[PDB]
Amino acid sequence: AAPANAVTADDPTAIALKYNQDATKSERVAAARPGLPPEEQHCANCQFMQANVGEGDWKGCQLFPGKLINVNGWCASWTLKAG
Ligand code: SF4
Repeated sequence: AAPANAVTADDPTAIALKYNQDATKSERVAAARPGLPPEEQHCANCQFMQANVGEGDWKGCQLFPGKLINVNGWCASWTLKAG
């Protein structure tokens, strides 16, 4: 059960960015974003994930202010995490 402020799939930013809460159900292979082989990409290894927002598997994303993503998710703005 998702948190009350989870990003929903038909949010227009979720549509534009092809966000999915489950990276295995995402377009990561198609997008081929640089930094890691596509099958390795998910929110937890993305620079925009906020480790200090949310709890557990439901964490912040700088691109979805006020909402929570799933650490196991993905979107087309996936960017290799610096830390
Ligand atoms: S920008 Fe990064 S943390 Fe935010 S939803 Fe996309 S892949 Fe996940």
